[PDB]
Amino acid sequence: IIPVEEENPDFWNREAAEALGAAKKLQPAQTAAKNLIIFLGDGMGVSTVTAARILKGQKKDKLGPEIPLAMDRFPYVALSKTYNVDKHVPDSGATATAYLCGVKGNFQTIGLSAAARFNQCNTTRGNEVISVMNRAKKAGKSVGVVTTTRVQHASPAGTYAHTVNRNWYSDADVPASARQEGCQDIATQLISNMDIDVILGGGRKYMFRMGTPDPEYPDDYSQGGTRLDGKNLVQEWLAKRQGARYVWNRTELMQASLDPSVTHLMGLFEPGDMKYEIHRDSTLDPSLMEMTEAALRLLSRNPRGFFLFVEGGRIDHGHHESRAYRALTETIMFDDAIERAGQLTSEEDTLSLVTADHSHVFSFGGYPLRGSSIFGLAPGKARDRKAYTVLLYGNGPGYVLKDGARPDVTESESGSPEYRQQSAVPLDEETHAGEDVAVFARGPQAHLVHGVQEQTFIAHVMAFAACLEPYTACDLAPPAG
Amino acid sequence: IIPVEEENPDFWNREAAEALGAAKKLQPAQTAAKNLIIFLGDGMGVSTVTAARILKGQKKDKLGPEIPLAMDRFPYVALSKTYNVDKHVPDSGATATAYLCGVKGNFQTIGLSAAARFNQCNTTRGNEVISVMNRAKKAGKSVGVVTTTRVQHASPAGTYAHTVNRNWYSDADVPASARQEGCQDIATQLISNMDIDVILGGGRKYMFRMGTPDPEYPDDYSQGGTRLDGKNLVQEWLAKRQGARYVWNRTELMQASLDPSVTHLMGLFEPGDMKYEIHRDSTLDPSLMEMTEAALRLLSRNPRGFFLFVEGGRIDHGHHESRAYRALTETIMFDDAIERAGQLTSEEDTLSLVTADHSHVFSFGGYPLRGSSIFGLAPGKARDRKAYTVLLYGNGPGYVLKDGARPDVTESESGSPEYRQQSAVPLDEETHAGEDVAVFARGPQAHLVHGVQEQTFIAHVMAFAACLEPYTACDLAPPAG
Ligand SMILES: *[C@@H]1O[C@H](CO)[C@@H](O[C@@H]2O[C@H](CO)[C@@H](O)[C@H](O)[C@H]2NC(C)=O)[C@H](O)[C@H]1NC(C)=O
Ligand SMILES: *[C@@H]1O[C@H](CO)[C@@H](O[C@@H]2O[C@H](CO)[C@@H](O)[C@H](O)[C@H]2NC(C)=O)[C@H](O)[C@H]1NC(C)=O
Ligand SMILES: *[C@@H]1O[C@H](CO)[C@@H](O[C@@H]2O[C@H](CO)[C@@H](O)[C@H](O)[C@H]2NC(C)=O)[C@H](O)[C@H]1NC(C)=O
Ligand SMILES: *[C@@H]1O[C@H](CO)[C@@H](O[C@@H]2O[C@H](CO)[C@@H](O)[C@H](O)[C@H]2NC(C)=O)[C@H](O)[C@H]1NC(C)=O
Ligand SMILES: N[C@@H](Cc1ccccc1)C(=O)O
Ligand SMILES: N[C@@H](Cc1ccccc1)C(=O)O
Ligand SMILES: N[C@@H](Cc1ccccc1)C(=O)O
Ligand SMILES: N[C@@H](Cc1ccccc1)C(=O)O
Ligand SMILES: [Ca+2]
Ligand SMILES: [Ca+2]
Ligand SMILES: [Mg+2]
Ligand SMILES: [Mg+2]
Ligand SMILES: [Zn+2]
Ligand SMILES: [Zn+2]
Ligand SMILES: [Zn+2]
Ligand SMILES: [Zn+2]
Repeated sequence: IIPVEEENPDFWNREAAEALGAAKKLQPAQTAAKNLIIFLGDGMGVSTVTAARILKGQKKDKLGPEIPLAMDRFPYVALSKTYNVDKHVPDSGATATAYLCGVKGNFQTIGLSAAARFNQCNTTRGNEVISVMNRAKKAGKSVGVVTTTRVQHASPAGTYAHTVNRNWYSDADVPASARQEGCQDIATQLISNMDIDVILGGGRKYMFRMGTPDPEYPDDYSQGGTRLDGKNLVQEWLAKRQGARYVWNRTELMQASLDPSVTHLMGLFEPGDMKYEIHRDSTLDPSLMEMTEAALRLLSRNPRGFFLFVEGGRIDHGHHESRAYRALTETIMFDDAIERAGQLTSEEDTLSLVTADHSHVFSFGGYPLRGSSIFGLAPGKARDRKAYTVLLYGNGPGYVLKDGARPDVTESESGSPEYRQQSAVPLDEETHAGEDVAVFARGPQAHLVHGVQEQTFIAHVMAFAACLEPYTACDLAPPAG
Repeated sequence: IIPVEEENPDFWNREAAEALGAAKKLQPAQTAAKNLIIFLGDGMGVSTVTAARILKGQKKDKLGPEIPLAMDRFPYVALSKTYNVDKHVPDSGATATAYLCGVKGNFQTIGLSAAARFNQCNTTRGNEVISVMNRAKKAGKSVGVVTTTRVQHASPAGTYAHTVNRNWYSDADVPASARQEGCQDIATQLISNMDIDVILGGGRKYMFRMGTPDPEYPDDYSQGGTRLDGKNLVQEWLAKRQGARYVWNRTELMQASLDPSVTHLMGLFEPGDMKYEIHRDSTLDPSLMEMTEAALRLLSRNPRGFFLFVEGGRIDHGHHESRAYRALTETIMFDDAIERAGQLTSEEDTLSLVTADHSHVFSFGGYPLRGSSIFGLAPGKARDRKAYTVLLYGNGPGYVLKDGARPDVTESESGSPEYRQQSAVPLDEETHAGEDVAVFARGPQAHLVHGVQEQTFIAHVMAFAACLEPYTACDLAPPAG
């Protein structure tokens, strides 16, 4: 459909005049960032952003593409080059090293320079690269890690961990030789490497000894503790800190976040990754936005400021399943968390960056009409006389042949939360994609986020803005009130 | 392969430190743009840019992704929302209206507000929106249109034409009713709507009466004149202007561009679109870079400045064929033209924008090793036990079933200039994609290109920078020397 107001050139001329006015008003800060937030949309490439924008727009009863996401309102944009040192199409671990530690690494390692080698424990030491979050903590800031994945998953692990193998969630995953060589599982590193004030996400199971029933699924043994060393890492973490609280459900999280005596909060809401938002039990589990707010309640108390990592972690997972419905709904929730954080913080003293670790082979094509559902069929039949969807994947588990032929698809099928968009090539999991991703920035020194940059720039501009190592001689004035 | 220098964190820290230094040195101009250049990569979405960067890097014997394209060096980047008023996934005509005239339009129309309707001549009048190029000419600037497509193709036509049907190249294409209603074919509009100092690209055939042999293919009747009105539009254009020259080959173009007495130059190098660079006859046909230089030689003479449109027009065509080899080699040539223009102009007085009209359902995935060919196979077999390529398309003519199965592919096959990457859905032509495209900007007022903008912003920032209508009260100082 053609919106009538848009048929008039004045509509476009006014909008552009306003955009020019806003552009002209942008001025760089001469002051440091008190607070740092990185919002990481895992797998949230440019095609994901646009498709999510359209979906979000339509959920708000608009046509879609004209409605800004919260991230779209950020004044500064750059393109970020995501290649890992060893692979053009990266993984989450080595990209986390880039955007969290400011150094590129090798595929499937975390918090290590590219001198380290995947799954070779004996290449670890000397190659640890320290995250901006770690540097923020050393400088006296409170720090928080919030994600819809396991808190031991590759992205959040980038803020605290150093490992040659992102798969080493608990000691059960670490080969005996690596255990003897002292390569700690990620769950251990979570509680041991550094003090983290707020830890929120999934990954209960890695914290408890094998045979420990999960509190939420005591009748599903597969959800229980994984640990072989008999340690209760939650208990160990709590014992180290007065005012520390552990929560496994939403209501306790709420309670803890409002409690002045709670100085450290660990909230682990599922045994593994958290449920997709569309599957979330809102009585038991906090949304990403809620976890973000909980974190900010505690982190904001520190007069020295905070560093916060917030991950839309299952955007990535939706794309891997080639279920764009899941990828895009996760993206919207992620954008909602960005919006919520912007309400709770000031751009006068908070540098906020939104980015992705990398993209996916997700495309938005055909020639759909304005206002049509992002999950709909492209107008017109394909050359095999069957329908096709506007959303497609280059590869992944949506590839199907029924009776030797590409299956037809209906609008009813294509719109289902379980629908897998078709691909060119069958794979159990759709792949990441290697094209540049966006960086959106606002707050002190956000104007430094510009042009086309290496992904490592994300970490460096954040360290610079808050005058953290290696930029303690940042030459910035104190954060604005 | 892992480049040794990149294994050291210092490599990344130094690079980022330098990037921060460069970012900090950026300062907005207080002065106007004397010259305006828009480089339009037709179909050149973010995945195209990255894949082209890698290819270009490797052509220069580097690993690929670490080597900047000329466009990558532009300091200011924004995301541009490409939706047409009536379609989420746009065409070249209505996007041209946006980035050339600053108003969004309906799919397959050119230079018209969205009050007009595709293929309805009687909805034209009153809906004409004037291009920045036209406004530049009114302000006394010289103006140039350079493209590897027909100069009457949708993108270049955006600079001068107003039509409800981009397919109306010559009067032969215009239905009798539209001809009677005075809807001029694009070739006519090219010579009649406005004075254009330099016109370079394809589209000879639309200028000459049916039965006129093409000068380059006199023995191929299909390449001859198309016109039904008996007009020689080249002769008409020449007759209107003293110092006007028409050329149909490279050597005459060279000659004309160096000739002080040549004030107007029309160079039409093929009957229709120009050959892909990989097929170009370098004795008969100028590359895009050469056409760009020729144009700049003439345009730069005017003390009031110039507006120049330069299009990498067949990037788009390569993707439609699902021949990434063609899309990417066109992209490199386009980037070479950008580089060449930057050598011949000063960013002190020239605002240059590089953008795309829209993207394609082109993806770069699998998990290829650093330094591997962009046209190679993804490591590892697909679920059907056959190989697949790192480059894929969501849809398009690369979809194949041999003996009811997806064909296997070899590196030799996949690397061929004729190879069509596989897709999920067979279509005669692969489709455009609707995700945001990049805008790169440098020169006076380039800092205004930021954040996420409507595609119309491109036209408006250019008009603003050169103090053209509607921004004659730009309040900028005269262009810097
Ligand atoms: C990391 O450990 C591996 C042990 O697997 C070492 O690899 C061995 O190196 C020796 C000498 O080069 C070879 O003869 C063995 O065959 C290798 N073992 C295996 C099973 O791969 C490697 O040297 C160690 N790296 C470091 C940095 O100490
Ligand atoms: C959220 O977690 C809290 C803390 O574990 C749960 O509270 C416990 O619930 C059991 C069963 O009702 C009681 O016997 C304990 O006394 C409670 N402990 C505390 C500290 O209150 C609470 O039930 C959980 N919420 C849900 C919906 O399961
Ligand atoms: C453009 O021309 C078309 C002629 O095709 C006009 O459409 C006609 O309008 C009348 C009255 O609405 C209908 O009864 C006819 O059936 C239409 N003709 C056809 C064949 O479509 C249209 O009105 C014109 N638009 C403008 C702006 O004048
Ligand atoms: C490029 O175009 C020029 C101009 O049309 C061609 O020059 C003509 O060539 C014919 C055949 O040799 C001569 O008889 C004419 O005298 C030439 N005209 C002029 C004005 O020089 C030239 O041949 C073309 N180049 C190529 C390679 O075809
Ligand atoms: N990122 C995906 C799968 C993956 C495999 C290999 C490398 C990178 C990613 C996941 O963990 O859900
Ligand atoms: N923003 C959250 C607040 C919250 C914080 C902590 C736990 C739960 C909820 C909400 O909408 O509910
Ligand atoms: N842009 C393509 C095909 C196309 C068809 C319909 C709409 C837009 C584009 C071309 O002209 O080569
Ligand atoms: N840059 C062009 C110069 C040129 C201008 C005009 C015509 C032909 C060539 C070249 O490399 O040849
Ligand atoms: Ca739960
Ligand atoms: Ca030729
Ligand atoms: Mg992640
Ligand atoms: Mg074009
Ligand atoms: Zn990821
Ligand atoms: Zn992933
Ligand atoms: Zn196009
Ligand atoms: Zn096209």
